[PDB]
Amino acid sequence: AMHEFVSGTPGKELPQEVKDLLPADQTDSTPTQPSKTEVKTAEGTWSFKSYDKVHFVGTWEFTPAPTYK
Repeated sequence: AMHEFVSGTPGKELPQEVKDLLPADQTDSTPTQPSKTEVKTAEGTWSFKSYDKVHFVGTWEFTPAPTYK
């Protein structure tokens, strides 16, 4: 079983901090969870949504950093 990640936020590509969480392949199913489900970047927060199914595709969503006005 192999894992892959995708962004579920329109127009936002995955950052390296998310790609660094990709699990290893499972040897010859239930997905391996990422080590953490929230990643902070300079621009905001990425949150793991879920896997959909062997290839497991894990969707991450982005929330921009809050602005103060």
